[PDB]
Amino acid sequence: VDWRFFGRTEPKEENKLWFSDKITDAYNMPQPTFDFRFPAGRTSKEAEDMMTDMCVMSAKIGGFLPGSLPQFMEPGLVLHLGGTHRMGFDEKEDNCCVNTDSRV
Amino acid sequence: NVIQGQLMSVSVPVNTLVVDTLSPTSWQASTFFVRNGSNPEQDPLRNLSGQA
Amino acid sequence: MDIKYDVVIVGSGPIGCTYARELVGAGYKVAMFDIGEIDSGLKIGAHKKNTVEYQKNIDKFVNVIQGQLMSVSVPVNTLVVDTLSPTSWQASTFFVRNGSNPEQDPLRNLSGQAVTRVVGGMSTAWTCATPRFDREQRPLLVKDDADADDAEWDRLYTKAESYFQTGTDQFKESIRHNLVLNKLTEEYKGQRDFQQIPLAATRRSPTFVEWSSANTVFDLQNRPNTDAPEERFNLFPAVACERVVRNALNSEIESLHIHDLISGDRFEIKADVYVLTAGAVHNTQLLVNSGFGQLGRPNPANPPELLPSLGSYITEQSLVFCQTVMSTELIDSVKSDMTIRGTPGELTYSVTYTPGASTNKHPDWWNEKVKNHMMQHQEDPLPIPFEDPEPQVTTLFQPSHPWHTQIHRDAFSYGAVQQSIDSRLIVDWRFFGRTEPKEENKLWFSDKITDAYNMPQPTFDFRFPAGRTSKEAEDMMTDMCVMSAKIGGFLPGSLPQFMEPGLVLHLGGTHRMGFDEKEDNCCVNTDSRVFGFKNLFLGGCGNIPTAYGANPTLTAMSLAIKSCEYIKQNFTPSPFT
Amino acid sequence: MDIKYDVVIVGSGPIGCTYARELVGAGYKVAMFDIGEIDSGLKIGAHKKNTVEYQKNIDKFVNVIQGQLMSVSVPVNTLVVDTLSPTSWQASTFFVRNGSNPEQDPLRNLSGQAVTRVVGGMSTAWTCATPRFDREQRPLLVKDDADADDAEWDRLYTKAESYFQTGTDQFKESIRHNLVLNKLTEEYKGQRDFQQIPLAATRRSPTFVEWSSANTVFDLQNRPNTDAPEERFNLFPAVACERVVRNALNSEIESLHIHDLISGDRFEIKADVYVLTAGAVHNTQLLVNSGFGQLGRPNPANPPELLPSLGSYITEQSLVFCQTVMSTELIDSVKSDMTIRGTPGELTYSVTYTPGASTNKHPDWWNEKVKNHMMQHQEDPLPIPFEDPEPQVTTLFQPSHPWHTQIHRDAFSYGAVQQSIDSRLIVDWRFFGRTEPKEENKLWFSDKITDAYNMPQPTFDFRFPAGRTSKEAEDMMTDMCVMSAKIGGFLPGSLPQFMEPGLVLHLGGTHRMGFDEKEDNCCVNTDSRVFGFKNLFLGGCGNIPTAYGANPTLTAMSLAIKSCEYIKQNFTPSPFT
Ligand SMILES: Cc1cc2nc3c(=O)[nH]c(=O)nc-3n(C[C@H](O)[C@H](O)[C@H](O)COP(=O)(O)OP(=O)(O)OC[C@H]3O[C@@H](n4cnc5c(N)ncnc54)[C@H](O)[C@@H]3O)c2cc1C
Ligand SMILES: Cc1cc2nc3c(=O)[nH]c(=O)nc-3n(C[C@H](O)[C@H](O)[C@H](O)COP(=O)(O)OP(=O)(O)OC[C@H]3O[C@@H](n4cnc5c(N)ncnc54)[C@H](O)[C@@H]3O)c2cc1C
Ligand SMILES: OC[C@H]1O[C@@H](O)[C@H](F)[C@@H](O)[C@@H]1O
Ligand SMILES: OC[C@H]1O[C@@H](O)[C@H](F)[C@@H](O)[C@@H]1O
Ligand SMILES: OC[C@H]1O[C@@H](O)[C@H](F)[C@@H](O)[C@@H]1O
Repeated sequence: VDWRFFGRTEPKEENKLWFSDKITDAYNMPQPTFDFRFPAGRTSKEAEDMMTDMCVMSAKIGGFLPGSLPQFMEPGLVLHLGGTHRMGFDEKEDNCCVNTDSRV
Repeated sequence: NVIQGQLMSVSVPVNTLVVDTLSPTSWQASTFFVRNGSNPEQDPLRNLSGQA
Repeated sequence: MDIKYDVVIVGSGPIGCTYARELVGAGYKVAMFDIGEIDSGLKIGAHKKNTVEYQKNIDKFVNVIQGQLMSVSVPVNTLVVDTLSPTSWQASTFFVRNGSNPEQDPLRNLSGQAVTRVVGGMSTAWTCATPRFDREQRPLLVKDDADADDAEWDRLYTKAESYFQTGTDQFKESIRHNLVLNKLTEEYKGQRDFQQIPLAATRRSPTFVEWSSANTVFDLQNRPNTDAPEERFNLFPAVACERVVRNALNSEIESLHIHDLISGDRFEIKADVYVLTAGAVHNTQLLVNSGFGQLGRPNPANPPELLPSLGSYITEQSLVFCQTVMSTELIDSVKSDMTIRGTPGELTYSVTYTPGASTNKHPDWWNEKVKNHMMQHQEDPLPIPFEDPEPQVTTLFQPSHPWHTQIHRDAFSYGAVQQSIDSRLIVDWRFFGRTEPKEENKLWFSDKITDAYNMPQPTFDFRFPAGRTSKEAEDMMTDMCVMSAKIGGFLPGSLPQFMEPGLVLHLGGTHRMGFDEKEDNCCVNTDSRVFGFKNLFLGGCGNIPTAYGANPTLTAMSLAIKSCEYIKQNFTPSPFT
Repeated sequence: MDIKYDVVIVGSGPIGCTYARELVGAGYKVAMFDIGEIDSGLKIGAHKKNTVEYQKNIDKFVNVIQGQLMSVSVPVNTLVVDTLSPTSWQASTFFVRNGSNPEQDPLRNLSGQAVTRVVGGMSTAWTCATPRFDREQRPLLVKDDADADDAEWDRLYTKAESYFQTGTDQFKESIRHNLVLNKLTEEYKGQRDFQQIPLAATRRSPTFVEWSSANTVFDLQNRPNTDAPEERFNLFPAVACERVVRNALNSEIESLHIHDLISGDRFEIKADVYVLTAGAVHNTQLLVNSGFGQLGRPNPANPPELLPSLGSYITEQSLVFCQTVMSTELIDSVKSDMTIRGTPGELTYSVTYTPGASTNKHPDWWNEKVKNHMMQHQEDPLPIPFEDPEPQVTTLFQPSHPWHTQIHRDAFSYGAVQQSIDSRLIVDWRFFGRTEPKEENKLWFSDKITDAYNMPQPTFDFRFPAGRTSKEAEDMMTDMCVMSAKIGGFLPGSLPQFMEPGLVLHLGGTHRMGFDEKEDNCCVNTDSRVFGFKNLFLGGCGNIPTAYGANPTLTAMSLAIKSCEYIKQNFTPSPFT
């Protein structure tokens, strides 16, 4: 049986996806560049509590399969990226790019 | 394999792995230069390396 | 080499040395044979980790361990190599090669079980953890009287602790030790107690710990000598002991048959008292080779005439392991009492504290080390001193957490990627389970295959017993996962895992103790005397008949001390001539 | 411990032991210091492979080797670990961690270089191959007189060979050795000669070889003693020699500064004659720490006052490696002479040979071994006896194949899948290239970073020179692929490959010899005396100034012998009062 637990990550202004003004990608578009770390505080404590939860809960079904021991996956492997063009009610107050009808 | 075959990494930092068992005749780098589509903007310690 | 001694001891490990210390000290004329050789420097049988080089390069010591551990039973290899050149010679079958044991069922093995053959035995490389067993783990020495059983154990353990130089204070001022200790104390307040692992060791300076060994128990120097002019002892390395010779009545041992490995000659040695301390595996091998028990695949249709419990009820502990990288919170806590002003490398960088202030979370000795490290190494991003010793923390076995624990650092071979992580961050976690003795779990010896010393090949038939053993092993894994997350997350490459069976090397019960041979299914009595034989004694973890999770050597030494009390009351040392 | 000797020697490896053997024997009062400790049993500085246990479990010896090899220069680690828990403390930069050397360019390293600190030095673990250099590889000891040069090198090598007990006969009756040696002799008939590797070793029994070491050269016991009542010698282990003190005129050494690692005491030792034999790396370190050469990153705009060539022109050999799995054709050839009646295991099975017949491809000693093996082990599918010794074959360096070669078995750690292949089938191949001395190839010492003993941290700036060295190294790889294929295909897991630079441990040239300091860009003369200094000598492969492929230790020892002749002719022993 596979176990995958997914943690939520607090939106922080310093976590960014930006694009190079020199380097380009395979389609000649500005090369994407991340500046990301899991925020300290809640996101991090909950990630490690989630790991422990997986360890505890999985043991009710059976022990770990050698070669697939409990581990955090490489950042972004999960492909659940959000917030890159985020929604809110007020551009300034809610630090956002689109409104609730998703219009820029 | 199908999944892997279509997931193209978003940002791969410059590679700094040392290969020091090339034959003496092979051409060899004096620096870790921008090679193989890697992104020199990317700090390898602040990446989403698994993003594709 | 004389032909006749008062006492012969097979094996120069810490248990053989306990018998030596006690019997040499009482005036007996003693010889000790070891199949292995002197190679620990001028201190014979001493701990190999005590060189200045290994105390400066502690991770290299893993190689010393691996270099002297030889696998007990390796099943026939069935790995397929199908990329040989067409010209190379290729097998049509998986035949017996490379010393593999075709008796061995690969799914019922202790594949990690291994033995050492060097003077000092495994004590030249061991980790030195010597906890006492509580009652739950401990064999009875006195029946129907728990207070007297308690008192007898206390007396024997106290003496064994003096022989090993056990203490709990050699790491008392390590920052990392106290950081983990204090955190776990707080997290489990009112639920579990934490302390230093009792270690057989003496600190000689801030960067040097003299680890104890066989040598600490008995220095293994031939006697008489200048410091012991009245004592008699001879050590004979590179002598494989092969058989103790039974009289026809099975009531006495008549001699010991040896094979001098250097001359290649075989001889007999006579003694009044024969003590076997060759370890849990080779004691059993020697006995089986001498006609005790049953040679060959065990067969209930044909139960052995002598010691039918020999090589049955064997126990080996389950062991789970991981490493962690210290949490940001804990690391930050290390410098919580500091006032930090300016920036590193600049003239105005200032790290100070107030010695003695009530609000300080740490003692002055800790703060001063932290201040000095941060001021003298402004380029380093960690507040822990470079030379800060290892943590050595434990919460001892209890009914609500029936496993032994070690939260510590021992020598380790880190992969290149792991070496990317500063070692000051890394903590090892090892939790040890107890294993119920079960008649079906067996160490037996082949009647056909022999080992590298031409002796019957050891073969295991082992699985962790269903029921309590298995349940607690899995619960133990969970507990390690929960407890370790309080200190930091897992180090990639050292994720929580069970270790290969027997890698832990805490094998017991192979020649087990009890009050009554039949009723307690055992091979020796509480004096360690083999049932029916006046003059044959067994020492070592093989005597231990219980399910235990704590490290067993200190308990085995305690039984050896008790055995020696019996010997001293029942045999007379020859006159000194 | 006096503080006045006739001769002090730094280092107890085989080269220091050569100075000791010569000078103790000639009547000088000798002290030797070694930063490491005694750890080969009662024979001080003896080969650690000479225990019965290692010769029964030879592949375990790899751990002994690894356990005492400490990497000289490890660059800062930039491996990314991005699967830590979010709670774990994490670096923003690849900071200087874990004893790494921030001076070290990771792309201009000898990452494989290592040192050993034990009494006996690397000779407690070495492979014992001692070939002579031919002229093309050898430094000149006599100018403009080829025959006189040859005679001098003959006399020195013959003496060195006696000290090491070098022989070419210890494997003469191995079936595997002869199988490979005869095949390669045939294949290269008229083209190359093959022979046994010259080995410093004496066979004691069909299953035991006593490998030579420092102890062979000089037993390292304190003198006077019963067997040497007129000799004077003291060995002091665990003493870090740190500097030799120059007089103001730079014409004489005045003392040796030491640091006793056990007491912590720091003294000055006085002698008539100072000999440095701490190895190619640590001789250079000691010299640089004493004010010779230049400390810190090479700056050719500030050339050093003393020994400007010190630490330049370093040479390390290219090493290529594979293993092979013996061909079907060769294995079948082993039993070429046998008549095989019937079926293995079945009742009438016979393997027989006619002794001394003339169609027989093999000698009677071979056929008899093969016969008894096939008859006694009918379940085994190979004709080679189980206890048959390793192959030990070489074709020595020549202009047309200017590499040293060893086609043999030394201790190896086989992967699980490799252990699937029967070891009787496996042969190691190691071919060793010669490297041109080039001024830009350097060993230098940091003026800021220090090693584990608080000495200036060694840093390499090395690449294999373009031109002949690189072309030959690649030619050499091809040659190994071509020749190995005559014996069998590559063992998966041990495919042809260049080893990490410096792993070979044949570093030379660090304090190189020549006739004239300036013209020959060297540090010592042919008496191994440091230019300008009356009483300081260096010994070791650091003296060798040439490009050589063969293993260098016998050549270094020959140079040390010559050096001692100068000493005997120039310094008078103290009266033994
Ligand atoms: C890496 C490691 C770490 C360990 N850590 C701990 C720990 O922290 N705490 C703990 O309690 N225990 C630990 N141990 C286990 C502990 O070392 C053993 O329990 C202890 O050494 C047993 O002592 P012994 O005298 O019975 O047997 P050994 O130490 O095994 O000695 C047996 C001796 O008999 C000799 N011998 C074998 N066959 C023959 C023969 N036929 N003829 C003559 N002589 C023979 C052997 O050479 C050996 O010297 C560790 C072991 C290892 C290797
Ligand atoms: C596994 C291996 C296999 C090898 N096989 C071969 C082979 O087959 N043939 C061959 O020719 N060579 C071989 N060698 C290389 C050979 O062992 C060395 O060439 C030889 O040992 C060098 O001799 P030495 O006396 O100059 O230096 P070493 O043997 O290096 O001894 C130098 C000594 O100085 C001591 N020392 C270091 N620093 C200090 C200090 N500051 N103060 C006091 N003492 C110090 C060290 O402890 C050491 O004992 C092998 C080496 C290795 C390790
Ligand atoms: O590998 C990460 C993925 O694995 C699956 O189990 C999920 F359903 C996904 O949401 C996710 O993209
Ligand atoms: O590798 C298993 C070993 O590891 C240590 O940490 C222990 F203290 C031992 O008692 C044990 O034998
Ligand atoms: O691993 C490198 C070593 O391997 C052996 O085969 C050699 F004989 C040595 O000269 C050498 O130092």
